[PDB]
Amino acid sequence: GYDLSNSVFSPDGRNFQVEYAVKAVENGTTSIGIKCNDGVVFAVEKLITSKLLVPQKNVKIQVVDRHIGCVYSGLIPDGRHLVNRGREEAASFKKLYKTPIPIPAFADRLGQYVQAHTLYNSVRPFGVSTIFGGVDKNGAHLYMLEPSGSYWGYKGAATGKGRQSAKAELEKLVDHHPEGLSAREAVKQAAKIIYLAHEDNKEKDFELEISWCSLSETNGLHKFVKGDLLQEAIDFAQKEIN
Amino acid sequence: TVEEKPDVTYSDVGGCKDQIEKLREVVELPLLSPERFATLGIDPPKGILLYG
Amino acid sequence: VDVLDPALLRSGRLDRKIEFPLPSEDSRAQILQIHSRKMTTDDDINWQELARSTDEFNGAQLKAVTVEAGMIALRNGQSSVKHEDFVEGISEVQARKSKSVSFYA
Amino acid sequence: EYDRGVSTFSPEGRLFQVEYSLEAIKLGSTAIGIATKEGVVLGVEKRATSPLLESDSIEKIVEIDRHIGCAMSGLTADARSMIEHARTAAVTHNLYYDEDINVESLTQSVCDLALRFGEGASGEERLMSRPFGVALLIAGHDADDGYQLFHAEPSGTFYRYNAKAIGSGSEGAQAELLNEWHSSLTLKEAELLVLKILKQVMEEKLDENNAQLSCITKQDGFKIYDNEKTAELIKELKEKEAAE
Amino acid sequence: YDRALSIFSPDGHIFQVEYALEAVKRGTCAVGVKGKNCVVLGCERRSTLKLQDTRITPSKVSKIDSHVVLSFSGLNADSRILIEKARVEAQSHRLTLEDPVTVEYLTRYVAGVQQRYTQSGGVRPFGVSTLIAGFDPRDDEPKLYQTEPSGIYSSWSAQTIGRNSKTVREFLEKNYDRKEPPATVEECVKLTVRSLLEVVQTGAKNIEITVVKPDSDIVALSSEEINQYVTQIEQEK
Amino acid sequence: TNRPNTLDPALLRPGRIDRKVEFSLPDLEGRANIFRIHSKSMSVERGIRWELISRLCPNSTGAELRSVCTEAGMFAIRARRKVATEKDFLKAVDKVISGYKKFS
Amino acid sequence: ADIQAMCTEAGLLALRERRMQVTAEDFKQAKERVMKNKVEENLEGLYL
Amino acid sequence: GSRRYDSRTTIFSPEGRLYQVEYALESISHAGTAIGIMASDGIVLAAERKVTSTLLEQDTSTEKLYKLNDKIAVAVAGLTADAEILINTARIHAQNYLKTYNEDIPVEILVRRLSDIKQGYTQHGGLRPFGVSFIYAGYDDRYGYQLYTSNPSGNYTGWKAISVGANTSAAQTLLQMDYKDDMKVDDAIELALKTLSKTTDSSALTYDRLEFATIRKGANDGEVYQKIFKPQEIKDILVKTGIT
Amino acid sequence: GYDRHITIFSPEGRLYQVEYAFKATNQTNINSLAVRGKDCTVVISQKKVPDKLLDPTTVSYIFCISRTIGMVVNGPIPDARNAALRAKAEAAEFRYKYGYDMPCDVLAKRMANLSQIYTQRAYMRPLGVILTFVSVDEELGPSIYKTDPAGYYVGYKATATGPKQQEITTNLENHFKKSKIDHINEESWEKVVEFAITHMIDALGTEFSKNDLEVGVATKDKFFTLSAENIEERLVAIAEQ
Amino acid sequence: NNYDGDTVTFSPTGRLFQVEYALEAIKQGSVTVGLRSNTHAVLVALKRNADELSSYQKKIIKCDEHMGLSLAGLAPDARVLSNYLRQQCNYSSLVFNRKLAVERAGHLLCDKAQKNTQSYGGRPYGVGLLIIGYDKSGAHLLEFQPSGNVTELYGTAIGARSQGAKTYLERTLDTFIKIDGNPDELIKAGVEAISQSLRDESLTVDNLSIAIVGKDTPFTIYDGEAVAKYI
Repeated sequence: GYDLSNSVFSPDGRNFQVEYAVKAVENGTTSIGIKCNDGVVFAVEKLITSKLLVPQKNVKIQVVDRHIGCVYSGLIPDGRHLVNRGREEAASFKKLYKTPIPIPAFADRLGQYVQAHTLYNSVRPFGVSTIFGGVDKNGAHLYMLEPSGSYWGYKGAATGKGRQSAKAELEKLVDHHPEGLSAREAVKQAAKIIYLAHEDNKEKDFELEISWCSLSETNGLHKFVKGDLLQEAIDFAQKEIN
Repeated sequence: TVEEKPDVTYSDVGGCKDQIEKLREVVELPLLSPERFATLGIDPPKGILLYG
Repeated sequence: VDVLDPALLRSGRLDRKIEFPLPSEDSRAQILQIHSRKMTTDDDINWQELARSTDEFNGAQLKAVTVEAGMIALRNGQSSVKHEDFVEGISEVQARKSKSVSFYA
Repeated sequence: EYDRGVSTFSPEGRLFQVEYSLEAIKLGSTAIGIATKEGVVLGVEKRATSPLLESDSIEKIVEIDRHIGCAMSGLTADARSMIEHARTAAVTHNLYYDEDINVESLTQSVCDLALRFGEGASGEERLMSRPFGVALLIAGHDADDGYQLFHAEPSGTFYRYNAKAIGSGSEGAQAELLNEWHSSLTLKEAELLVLKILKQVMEEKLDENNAQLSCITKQDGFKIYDNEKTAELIKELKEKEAAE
Repeated sequence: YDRALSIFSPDGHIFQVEYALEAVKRGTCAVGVKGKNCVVLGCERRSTLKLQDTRITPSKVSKIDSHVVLSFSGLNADSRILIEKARVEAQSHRLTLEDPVTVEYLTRYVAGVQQRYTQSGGVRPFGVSTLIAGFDPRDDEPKLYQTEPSGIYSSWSAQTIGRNSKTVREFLEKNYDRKEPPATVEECVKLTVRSLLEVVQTGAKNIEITVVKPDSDIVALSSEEINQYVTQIEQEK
Repeated sequence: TNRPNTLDPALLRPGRIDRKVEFSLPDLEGRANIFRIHSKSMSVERGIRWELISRLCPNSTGAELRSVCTEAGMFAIRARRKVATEKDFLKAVDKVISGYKKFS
Repeated sequence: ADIQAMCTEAGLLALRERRMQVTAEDFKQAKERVMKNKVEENLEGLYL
Repeated sequence: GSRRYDSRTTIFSPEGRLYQVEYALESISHAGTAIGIMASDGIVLAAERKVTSTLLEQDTSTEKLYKLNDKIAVAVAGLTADAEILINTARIHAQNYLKTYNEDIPVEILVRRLSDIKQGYTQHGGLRPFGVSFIYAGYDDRYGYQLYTSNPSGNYTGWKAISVGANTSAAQTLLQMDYKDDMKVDDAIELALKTLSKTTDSSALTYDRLEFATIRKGANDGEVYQKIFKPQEIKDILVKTGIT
Repeated sequence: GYDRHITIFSPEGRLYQVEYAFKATNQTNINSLAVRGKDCTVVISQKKVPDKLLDPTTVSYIFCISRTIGMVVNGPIPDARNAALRAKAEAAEFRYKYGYDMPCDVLAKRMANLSQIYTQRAYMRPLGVILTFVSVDEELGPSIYKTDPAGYYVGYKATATGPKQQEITTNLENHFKKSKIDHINEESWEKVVEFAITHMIDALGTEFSKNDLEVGVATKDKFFTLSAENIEERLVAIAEQ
Repeated sequence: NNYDGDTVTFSPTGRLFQVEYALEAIKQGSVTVGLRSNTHAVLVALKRNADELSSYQKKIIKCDEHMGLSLAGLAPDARVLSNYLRQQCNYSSLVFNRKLAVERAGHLLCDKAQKNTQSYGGRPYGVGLLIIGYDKSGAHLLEFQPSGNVTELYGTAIGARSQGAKTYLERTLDTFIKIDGNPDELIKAGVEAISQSLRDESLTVDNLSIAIVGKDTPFTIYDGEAVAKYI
């Protein structure tokens, strides 16, 4: 059998329940993370399911500390629980060691938490991937955390339905700039590959959200991209795909 | 085994059941008025499986 | 095929391994129309409208709506099947026919 | 299948163990409760199983407080837990506020208790693995809405009624009630009404060793009618059924 | 632990309560008949077996209070737990309220022990039903109650539980009147001997009789006393 | 068909079968009604409650209700009455339930 | 059925012994034989 | 999760009967014979081991005979492993009684306490009960010598002569014919050995596979001396009674 | 029934749940080679990164559990992290209560004991990672202790781990057969790195790069790792051997 | 049946089926339609009686004098959630001297449901809440699914025949948002909205239950003849 729980195991190395949980994330919203020189620029495809909706009033981007963007896909309640947990961890680090939590340190703690639920059958595994990064004292970093409890450094990452389109152009983005690119320019490139990853979601319509934490613009604080800058990104992406 | 229009009504059947009104819909409705089926372009039903 | 042993599934057993997903929103509308094409077809009905309200419906589920729309039409004593009837036909295949109150109202 | 869990659904969409509990009220002997605005009368079928039974110290009529009465039908082992909590609740309000508790407020408190099944659900202290199997007809009088009669489910839901019967004869009793209830029924015209409807669903002879009456009046409080008075009224039914 | 050993059934029941009642059916027969001046609990003993010393072997009737006796049918392991909790409770009533417990209070208390484990998970109910009988202080009214593992209790004029309870009960319909209990203590005692002599039989060896008379007078009638009563009934019949 | 799990798929395909219906075990009030037809034909008590016998029964088919009426007839003959009461039907339901539940 | 057997087994015993009479004592031996393999000790498995 | 791998181990059957207790009685029938005989001057406990070997040291073993307190020892018939827990519980309980009343524990009290633990395990926790049967030899002032058997359900029954474990039926039937109330400890020693020679668990009964212990009031001043006989003191008595 | 779904014994007496743990550590396809020098212990391990969009610097499997004791992990990286966290916590604790840092031997034994407890519990899944602990202790010299998911560990002259580790064993066996001692007689730690790389190429047939290697060296009283620049010096130094 | 009886599992499709089952409580449940402008929020619920003797069940619960929630699924579940919001509203008053923002209170409610969906022996909460209120960012209308997810709209519906109500609101959408300072119009349009949720259930003044909260209006439930100002 070996698929009833998550501490059944198989000779095949599979754990089933966890692999199943990734399917929720793979049918989640498109979300990207671009490692830039000065920071990171996150962008997330926000589906517009109806005209009844209030635009830019529902977010999947919650800030952790004042300098860590976190944007996630899969089951929204479950991911909001994981981010809720990591707001406590950031507060705990700040209490004990009197510093805003470093991005590699933050990744370590979250990985432990997600590990715990795949080691016990009396609690349910998580089924979300979060993409989080920011600017700390060791530089800018970018991490994506799998619901398995695995993370790595990333020069680009993506998740959701339109991850195929995004990743393919992120390869080209690192081939445009093998010496890395500005956070400011990466706004317009984040727009472009959400638009191309909306060709996997072209039975649907979308709202473009972009958020950044970069030293150059926002001074190492995580803020949202809005107003004329946001509209410039939209206009950029529009002409490229035309 | 074969009979010929035996005298039984809904009065003599104890209760009215949903399964009786599904029989009415197969049997009576196309016999009485195959007209309405035709104008609609729905096929008239003539097949019923009774199980219980 | 996840149940089934993967030895039987390999190349030359079976070559191409082809998934059949549910119909999507737009696909639902095409499957509804052909069912409706069989009966009287009218400008009242919009198949897209019916496709957006149905959710997670395959041709077997979609077919039950269409036929069922034409029995309300039959009882009403209509000669042309109207849009509303299809809309009413959706809710009988669903989990409700319930207007009950006990503890789940 | 869908009841092996301690709180599980159900391809219908509503909890399964709760559903069985509602269909276990029917197992209990009939409890009728007729509310007028002149008082609320509660009648119950006690059940006699033997003439060796002592049935006059057995009743399904229970005092919650002076101004609130209750009649229980279903499995009455479950109602033992609920009646104790109800009595405590009523007392708590007069401890804390020196005031009489509303009939609605009391019912709601007993509904809160009724949801306590599951052994991993919610934040509350769980102390059941399965829902209660008993339904109550909490009658009462408050001065804010007059006389009130509530029907409390083992679900933890409640409806205000003007007349509700539960138990074995629930369906045949309630068939009559829909037509025969109106607001110009006085306390005594309600009282004879209880016995007429109870006679139809009575599986024995109608008598006072298998039926018990009780009122809840503002003026005299919760009074359980003695078997002498209960017997008298029963004989006065058989006269008026021969006046037809 | 909290994993259900009591769970609601689609029949509106719990399976284990139904099972519990069959466990009491297989138990030994206890009869209760109350006079106008006594309660009498006579019970079937399994003292037929040889090489047994009955002095040190548990009795089937245990006093919980000075004027409250308890008899039981079903498992003998389960029953002792109820008898111990009941006694502790009885002395608590004397501590905080004064006076010994009423019979009715003890009836409710044993019922509440059964009740708790019926509703909660991780626990099964007991398979034991009791006949709790006695007097209240400054009362000459005999009290005869029956509690059952369901968590329900009922008063009775006469009652019988255990094996062939239907047979004894049927006998009591003609040999006991609701209107008229046995007038004397002795006729009540001989009626309980007479009921036991149906199923139990086999001398006064397996027949026990405990009489409680008003306000804490408990006497147990030895086999010799019972033998005399048996012989009189036999001869008369 | 008793069980529709004993019928061939060639037969099951459309045109042969255009409606499918499961017959339901009749409700308690619905048994009062099935009983009523048999009881009107039988010389019985006037003012009988049909609904009293149906309360006492659990879900039983209409064929059972037909047998119960014959059965009550028998017990009525034994006492030397040819006019039955609610009483002969209390008996009749007890016989059937204990009898059939155990086996078939 | 088993009453029928016990009565016959009791003639067999008394014929064995060569004694015309059939005792009460005799009958007990016949009860023993019929009941023999009906034994149940899970009766006091539940009760004790 | 947790409920997945549980099968509801301790529950009634439709007969009313506890699965684990029924199973437990089977495993005590595996374990060797232990016999207790109550004389009018003592109690003889005699047990045949369920293990014997020429490499097994049985000359320091006291694997069936264990003293709970100075006047109460047990013989064991069942799982030795399971029994060990109850044996040290008994020692604690007897010492606790001595601490609080400064009086030696009666035999009735000690047996009842152990019995409650066994019942408790099937009542709650899902725990297996202890699959052992003990024969308690005990002296007390009030009832004199008292003999008791306990079963794995958690119930105790008095006796004059009794056997548990293997060959309970065979041992019992021999005891019924031979037992008398005029027997002394001397007579009871001879009876016990003869019964074990007819209920032997192989094809031989030997001193080295015999554990033997008495409790005798033949110690001076009415005092009771528990003597657990060594296998070579058993050997002396083996030639005395003419087994060899 | 559940004799393969939880950690209870089977009629075979063999725990199938435990066996499955060892059948998941070789599915990450990372090989390791660990050799004891005359003054050092060197461990090199694979670091195959096949993506442009994964940062290779952060892809690692050598975690420093003490300042003197490295740990190299063969098997899944969630379980690696948990075992690293636990090991670090214990090593710190040992300093705190015994007044000196935890030995390699005892740190191995402590994780070994926790692994047994995780296969004692029937709702707890063991951490499916093979942990190699390299150090130079002052009371045990250059040391390797390798713990496994069951809770078994032993010391080693040299050891390898991974699917292709049998090939590595052949090289090591010849080396210590000829030398006739339990370590490499080389007094420069850099040249023990060079040797290790040579036998990795011999065993697996694979030509390595600096971004396919990751090197950890425990010298006396310190643990460091080589960066890819330093590993490139070693790869150039193979040509100079 | 291995993922449909347990709450602690996945589910080869990445689901939990217990949550889908909990969403069928909404289908079979009663209907409520909410619509807001920017200055007023409105909940119009269709009450349903059991029978003539029976009362009608209030489907709107007053949670605060600026907040209210309405049920459309499991009634016992609503009594857990209603108390929890009140507790947190008083916490906001105590600690921050502040009304509890509607946006914040949705996120708290979300995670409260989540941790019982994680735990074994737990349940998803089958009640669907529509939660209105008036805070410092204007009118808000939240829809609470059995999932726990909160979404913000200018008009929504949950319950039986929600689709007809949403069609009505999508047409009149830019009318009602640009009517402000006139609660009456919004209320009348909500009666008409829930007239598309009928299927010969009719509308009377003992089936109609309206509640609003405004800028200058507290949470107030209109019923009886106070809904006969709109019928």
